[PDB]
Amino acid sequence: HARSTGSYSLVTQQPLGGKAQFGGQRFGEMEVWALEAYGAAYTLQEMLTVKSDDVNGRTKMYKNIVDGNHQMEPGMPESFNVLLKEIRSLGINIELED
Amino acid sequence: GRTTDPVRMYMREMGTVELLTREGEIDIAKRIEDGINQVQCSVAEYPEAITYLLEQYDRVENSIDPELAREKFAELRAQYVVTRDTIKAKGRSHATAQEEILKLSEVFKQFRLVPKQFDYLVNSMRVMMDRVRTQERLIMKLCVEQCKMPKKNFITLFTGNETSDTWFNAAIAMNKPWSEKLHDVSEEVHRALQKLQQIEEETGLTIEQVKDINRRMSIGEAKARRAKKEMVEANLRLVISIAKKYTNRGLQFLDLIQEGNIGLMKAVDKFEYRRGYKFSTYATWWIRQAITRSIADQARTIRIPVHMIETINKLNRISRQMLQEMGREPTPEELAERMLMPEDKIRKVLKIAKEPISMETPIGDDEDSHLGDFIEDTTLELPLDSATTESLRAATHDVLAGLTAREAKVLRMRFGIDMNTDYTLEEVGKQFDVTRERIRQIEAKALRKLRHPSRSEVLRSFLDD
Amino acid sequence: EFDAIKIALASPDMIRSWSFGEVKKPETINYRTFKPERDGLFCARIFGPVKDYECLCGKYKRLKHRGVICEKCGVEVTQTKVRRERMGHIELASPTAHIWFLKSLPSRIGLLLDMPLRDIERVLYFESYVVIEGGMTNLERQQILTEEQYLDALEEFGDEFDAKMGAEAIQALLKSMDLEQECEQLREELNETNSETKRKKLTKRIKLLEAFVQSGNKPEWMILTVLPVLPPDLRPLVPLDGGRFATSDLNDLYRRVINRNNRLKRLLDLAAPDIIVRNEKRMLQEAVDALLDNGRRGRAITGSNKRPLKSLADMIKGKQGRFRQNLLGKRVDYSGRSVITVGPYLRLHQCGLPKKMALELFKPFIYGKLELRGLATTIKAAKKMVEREEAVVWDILDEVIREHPVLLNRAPTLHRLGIQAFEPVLIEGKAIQLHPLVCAAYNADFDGDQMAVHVPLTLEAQLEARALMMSTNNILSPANGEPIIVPSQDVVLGLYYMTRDCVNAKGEGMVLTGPKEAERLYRSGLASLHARVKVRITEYEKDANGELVAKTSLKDTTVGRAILWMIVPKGLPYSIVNQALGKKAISKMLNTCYRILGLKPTVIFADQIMYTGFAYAARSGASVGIDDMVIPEKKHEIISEAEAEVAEIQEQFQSGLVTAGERYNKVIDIWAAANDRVSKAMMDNLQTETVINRDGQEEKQVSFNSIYMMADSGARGSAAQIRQLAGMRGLMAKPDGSIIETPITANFREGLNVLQYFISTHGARKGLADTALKTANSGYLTRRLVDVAQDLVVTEDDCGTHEGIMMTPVIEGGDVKEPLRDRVLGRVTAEDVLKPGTADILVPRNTLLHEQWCDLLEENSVDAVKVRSVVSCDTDFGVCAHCYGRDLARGHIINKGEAIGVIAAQSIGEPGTQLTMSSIQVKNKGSIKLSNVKSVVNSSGKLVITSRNTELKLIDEFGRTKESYKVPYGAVLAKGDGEQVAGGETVANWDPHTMPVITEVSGFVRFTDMIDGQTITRQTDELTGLSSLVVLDSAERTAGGKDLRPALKIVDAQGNDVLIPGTDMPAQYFLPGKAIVQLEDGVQISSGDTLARIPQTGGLPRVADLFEARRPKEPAILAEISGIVSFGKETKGKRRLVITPVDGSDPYEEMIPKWRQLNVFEGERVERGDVISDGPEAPHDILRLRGVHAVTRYIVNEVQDVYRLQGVKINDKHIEVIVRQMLRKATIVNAGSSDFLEGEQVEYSRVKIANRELEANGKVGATYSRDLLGITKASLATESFISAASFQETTRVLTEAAVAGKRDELRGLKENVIVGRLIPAGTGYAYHQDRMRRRAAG
DNA sequence: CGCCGCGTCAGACTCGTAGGAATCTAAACCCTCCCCTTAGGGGAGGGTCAAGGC
DNA sequence: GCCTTGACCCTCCCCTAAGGGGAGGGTTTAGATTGTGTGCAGTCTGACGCGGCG
Ligand code: 118
Ligand SMILES: [Mg+2]
Ligand SMILES: [Zn+2]
Ligand SMILES: [Zn+2]
Repeated sequence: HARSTGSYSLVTQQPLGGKAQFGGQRFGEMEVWALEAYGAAYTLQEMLTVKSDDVNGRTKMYKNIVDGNHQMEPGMPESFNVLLKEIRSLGINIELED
Repeated sequence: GRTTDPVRMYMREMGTVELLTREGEIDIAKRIEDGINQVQCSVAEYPEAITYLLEQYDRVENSIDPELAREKFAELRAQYVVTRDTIKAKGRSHATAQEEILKLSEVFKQFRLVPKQFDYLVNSMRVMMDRVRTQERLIMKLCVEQCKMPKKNFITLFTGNETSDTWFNAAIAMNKPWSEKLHDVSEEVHRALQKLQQIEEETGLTIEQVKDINRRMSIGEAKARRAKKEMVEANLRLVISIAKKYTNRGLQFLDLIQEGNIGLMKAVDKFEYRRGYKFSTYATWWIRQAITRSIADQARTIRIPVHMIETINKLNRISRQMLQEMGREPTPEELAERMLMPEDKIRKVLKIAKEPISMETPIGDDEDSHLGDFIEDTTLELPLDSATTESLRAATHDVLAGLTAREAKVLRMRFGIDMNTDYTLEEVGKQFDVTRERIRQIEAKALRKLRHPSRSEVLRSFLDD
Repeated sequence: EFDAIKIALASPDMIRSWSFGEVKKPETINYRTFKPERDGLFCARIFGPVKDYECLCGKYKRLKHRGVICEKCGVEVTQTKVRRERMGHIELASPTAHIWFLKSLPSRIGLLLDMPLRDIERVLYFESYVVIEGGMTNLERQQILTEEQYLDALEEFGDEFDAKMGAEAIQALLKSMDLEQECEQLREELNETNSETKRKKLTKRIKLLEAFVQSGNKPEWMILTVLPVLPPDLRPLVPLDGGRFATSDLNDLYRRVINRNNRLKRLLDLAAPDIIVRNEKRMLQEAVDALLDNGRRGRAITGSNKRPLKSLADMIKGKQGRFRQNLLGKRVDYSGRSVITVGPYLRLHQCGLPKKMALELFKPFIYGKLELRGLATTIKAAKKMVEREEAVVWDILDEVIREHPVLLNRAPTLHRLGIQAFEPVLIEGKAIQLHPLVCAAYNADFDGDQMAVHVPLTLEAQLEARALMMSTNNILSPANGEPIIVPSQDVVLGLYYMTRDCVNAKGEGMVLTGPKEAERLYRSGLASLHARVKVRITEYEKDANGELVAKTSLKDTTVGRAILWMIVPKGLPYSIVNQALGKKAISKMLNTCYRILGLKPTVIFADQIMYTGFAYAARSGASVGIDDMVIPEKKHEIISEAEAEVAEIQEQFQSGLVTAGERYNKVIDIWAAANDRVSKAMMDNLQTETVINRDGQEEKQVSFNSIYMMADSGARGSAAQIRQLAGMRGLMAKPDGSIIETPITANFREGLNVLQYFISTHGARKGLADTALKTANSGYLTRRLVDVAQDLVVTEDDCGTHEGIMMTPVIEGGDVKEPLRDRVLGRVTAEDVLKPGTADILVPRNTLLHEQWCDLLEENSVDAVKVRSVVSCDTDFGVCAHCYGRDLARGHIINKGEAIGVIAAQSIGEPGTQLTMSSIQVKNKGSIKLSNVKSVVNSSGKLVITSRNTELKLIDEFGRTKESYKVPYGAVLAKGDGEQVAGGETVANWDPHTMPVITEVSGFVRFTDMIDGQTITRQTDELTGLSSLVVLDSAERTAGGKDLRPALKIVDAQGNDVLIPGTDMPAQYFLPGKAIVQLEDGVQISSGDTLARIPQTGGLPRVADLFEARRPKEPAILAEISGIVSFGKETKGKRRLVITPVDGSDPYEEMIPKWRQLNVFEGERVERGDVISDGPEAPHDILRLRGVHAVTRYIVNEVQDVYRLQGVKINDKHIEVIVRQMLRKATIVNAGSSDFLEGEQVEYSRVKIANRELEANGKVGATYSRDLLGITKASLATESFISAASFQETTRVLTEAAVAGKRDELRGLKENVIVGRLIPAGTGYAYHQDRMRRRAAG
């Protein structure tokens, strides 16, 4: 099985999973450990934002690759915003300070 | 208390009351009835500022003779027009007035339970009584800011005298400097007191008789309320015994109980003991009505109207007996022939009776895979389509540069490219002061050139859609 | 951009300012036209439009008007994405309590009001009143009532007092109280009642009140009056294929709240009786509680399928919450997987990738490349070219993947060599091809495993995949510095078969010119590979300044070694190939090649070894047959000669000569002995049993048996398994642990019985079941270690300390288990050590001890070096590069910016699956040395010592300690000090069931200190007639007698207590109960006579208990301070003991049960730390009494005791990192103008950098103590709430951070992983540094 | 002060397949609003087809 | 080339006379009846912290 792009799930908007769904592969919790033991910071930042979960970056990256420009512009993932909403719904005031 | 269950906490606080006997409910209903008429008595001799029935009998103008409906209203007012002629004699509290207006009460006692008609006459003074109250609040929010003074001499003689401001002479009498420490503001006291004195003008009566008999009118409206309360509180086991046959139908037990209690509170308000029946026989109707109305309005995620609920229930009842009789489940043809409805409607009804599945439904051998994991977002655009859109925009921008600038501005205005809106011929010729027809001429020029094969095969590449 | 994250409580105005309108009814959507109903839960006027740039009615469209609000339907014309951002609210008709701040222990409401939880949970259910105002009455604030007492107070006092019921009462209490006045009145009224039991709770309440005062919150916001509503797209209602719908559970939980609040708003207008309004308020409270946290305050509300509904709190916490499932690991694009197989022709930097996988994973690259060459007009034609698989597509693919690395990964990823980068080679077929030398770091093999493939996209990711992760940079291990690419199974067998020798081989005796001629003779068929010949050989060396010098000779060798020598590179000696090679010799070859020459020659040499091993293993022809398993001919007689013995030991039981237990325990060993005899006969008949004859007659040599050859070379097998193939199987255990009596006397070549097979299945299933249920414990331990160690990074270059730790070999338990060389290689010297004379400097005193320095240390003999450590580093927020030492996978000083915590945790955790879960003799001759001693001469001409804690060492030729023991107290030393004794000589003699305690000086013994009726009996041995006043047990106790615990003392010719030389000492000691004393009265003794006597789990659990800092259940008792010991006031709960300084105060005395045998008598003088009893020591005591280095040394030695017992090699700074992380907290003793409290717990670095500034401009600092927390208690006590919340116990962490008003600065690795940023380690370290500089700019 | 009871928290990773989702009774009367019915009319707004004036 | 006429043409919405059919919403109903109920689930072990009683 192999996947270049495909369908994303409804709430979190990350790739689906499985071969019957044409899904991605889980980059789990203990693979991030190996990658930050090597010190490979850019590989990790692209595994988290523009390959999985960043909505504007993952479509900007495609049009950079087609034009022969291997560069990314990462933003904030979507599941972090989901988390902030579900914590605010408990009566707790959590926010990002600048 | 060693328990946290609210159903037990309810059934415990509910058991400290005793069930009534046939005489108890009758002599409770009797006082419910006579308090609400003591009130209607107390409303009688209030001044014309009330909405009194002078022409309510004419406002509206068991099938009673019209001559009977026109005449017996003439007894009460035939005595009333001559009775309250004595409103002047010896102040406002004359004894002939009390005697013959409680004789009007002797007349009034004939009547019994009625719609809000009676309500809208006592409201006649609500909109007028609390008014008086709030106005003497105004004076106070105009006195405490400037001077401090002991309230229980001032407001006591305020309650007592109400003749004129002469009672303020009872403030200097103790010879303490808080007497006239007030400066230049007492005319605001006189402002608000004088406006309530012209209210007294329109009422014609002093406050300490109106509020005096409102003290006893409030006795009836509370003595009916208390008896209604202890008529309700003695019958909660009836609600609990009825509401136990509606379980497992979309609501929980305490929800059904609290829906039945709102119906019991209406059965208590509509009862009539004279007809001779017990209370259970009349109350069960309202209790069941409240519970049934709340099951059909709540207890479904997507709400169905009541007529569709009854159609669904009837079709279920028919298919039950046809299944018992045939030994099989009937096809919609065999249901349409007996229900006597067009078969397309029987097909339409059968889709509306399904409740949504939970997104936490375990799908597999394990319980870590759920139904909501395999649900895909359908409103996203594929990146091949984004790239195609941008490439087509660039190709069009390049082909639109070959021909004239003024002759491309008209195409940009005509199809809305790079602009906030599309335009029409006359509003484009507005800025060109060109005729209705010349725009179409130059458009048939541009669209004729743009498909010449020297130009077209760059744009033709896209139309394979 | 942003720099921090805050958290607090939310006021009602804050919750109203997040929202876009109020939800008023439970309507979701219309049942015929599935459009959102107005004012319901999916309303399009509140939450936004359901299509892009369209109102609901259809009046407006088409993006001309973008900000207009339709007048018919109220929907504004905008994009539908906003249905993921907008919130709503619900106005409650009566206030309710937030369940988190009421029922998460300790409750914050009960802690703020100082009320029990029972009183509050009774007022909240309308079940009792509570007094809010006292007025002028006997009743006071927070007094609790019942209905009758409320009526009494009403009719007695009237209006003056105030009493309420329900959450309105509690809100009035929380709203009326004053915090500053209350905390200041807790301040000056604590010093009188600063007793500990009150001290803890008073300071806790003080810091809570102060937190509320400083944070800005208000205490009444813990009671809810407005409720927020989540956006609709995060709790969707969605159609499936078939018309069926699917929904979230929050909809079910919101509808109940809405339509129980509406009913209360109705009942408050009908003016119902209060018995009904109370029931409504209770139901509303229960519904809101089940919406927030479902199963916390009662029974869990379930759905129509009898499962509990999920709540807002179950979507955040747990193994399947947001944190661990969607933020710390994700699903990714551009990735695939497949089965793996072996390709033996590949280079070390190469993998084989199928064509179809590569065509799918590389599609946008191919589209762009196609439309750059003009081969396709638009991207949509490129798609169809690729989909048809034309011939030019396969030529574009070949130049796209040229110089594009690919990451391969196999699960579970136990350490960082589980992900590596390769260069792909396109193949046909569908399986991935892997190089045979990397299957050991992956733990992979080809019985069906599968692997995952990932593609880096950007330029920086490609640079990092080439420089950091490529498989040709990863030859060394990061746990120990050893090579990881060693050849395993057939390389070994081929190289071993080609470098063996044989007698009378064809072509023996010749003399050849070089290796080329030997090869040309072997290929031609004239010589053999095992033939003994003489060859001229040229070899190189380097002693010049980087140059090689050659020299030639004639050597005696075989053909095969001369053929192998053509592979070895220039600069290595011939003596490496002149052996018969095995796995150990090949690992030595690769390691010396790495030390002398470097990296690239090593990676070429490894490939050449692999190729030639495979080739010659193929040519050998090795096989396995049934006749290769040779059973010795004298097993059948060993078996009968054990069966006869077991019969004649049964018949000594049938006639009553032996017990049953001893009968069983004798049969056990008379079968074990016969098993050992059989196994050694078998192994000797197999190992050299070759009789090959020579030019005149026979002789012996090593065997060429196939099984022996693959066992002896180290390719596959061992002796313990040939024992089962050809010997006998042995003794089997029950599932209980008991051993069955009759063993298995058969082997696999002969076949078992039904019964032997049945009893052999028990142990098989036991092992198979232990494996699966041990892997979980190992994984959980690794996760806790990673969480405590994740934020530690090499920050600086040199801190500049002079502290350190003293490294010596470990010699206990027998011979030297760990030399000094294996414990200082790579470390940095702390002081200028000198070879055993004086001023033998080798050091600028900062010296990376590489191999040459270790050789210099070993040519002299030095056995102690002071080195540097991380547990003593002076840098705060990190370590320095010199305290850490060498990068164990690169071979040089560590680089600044390295993530050493994750490496430490992974290195300790990875091997955890292999863990299991009467007289002194002397071997060799040398001096004898004693320490911690105090001596006396004996009456029989021997040495005795009166020390308990002495040590006896053996000194070598040069003075390096080779063995060390300790003697028991009271033992008589057979020979004295300073002796050069040979082996086989005993030096001390002690009893195996007794130890004596001796007198001080020759004096006259008196029976004193004991009477008749005491704990003494007059029990005399009636047969032999010897008795002193013997001490008794507590079964023969006379309580009135123990007024003075008996002891027979020594007197002068004065009749009074004897002088002791040096001090005015009482010469005799009082001994605890049940003492054996038979010394005569009136028969006096000499100094040192027998006066009294003394009669008498490893694996993963132990490692977890050491890192968690458990307390033993029989902890030894140590001396708090130094002083003269004595028994105290004797309050008889259980015994009392005191010590007294010679100069200082002594208020310290405490409890000891009489079961705890004391080893310190009332005349002893003890120093700080020594034991008063025996038992396993407790690490908190070791940290309190002795310093930090003592607890460090104890922990690292007790951990390495478990790993070495199994053969696992882990370096020692990996444990020091964890020990440093367990020591981050300090506790204040005396503040002294330091802005700290007097028993608050602070971070150690805060105290340090505060005292460094107070002391700067001449002021008095603070004094503190160190603390020791376990790993999971120190993970949760860190100063960032996001790491702690994502580790464990999310509810407690979030409630405490909310009421405290904390913030987070995003300095660890996990904080930046959560929000998708560059971590502060590695190639991201510079970036953050620059950002930090702007923090100083603004 | 010390012991015991009781309540809360935790228990490895990555892949595969497998259709549909499970009881459950109100009935007569009134009202208002919305679209439907034949065979074409009427207008509003926006386009198209020849012909010349210059 | 650069504009002005006078004809023609199209689609979309609303309208006719006398009711018909349906969807979705309101209201009362008088022999008496007065405390749940599932043929529940209850089911693991170890460490730790705090309250309640001697
Ligand atoms: C099962 C059980 C009772 C009723 Sb009904 C009723 C129904 C039709 C005609 C007359 C009576 C009832 C009353 C109000 C609301 C809902 C249902 C009923 C009422 C009181 C006593 C006995 C039966 C219906 C089905
Ligand atoms: Mg395998
Ligand atoms: Zn609209
Ligand atoms: Zn340092």
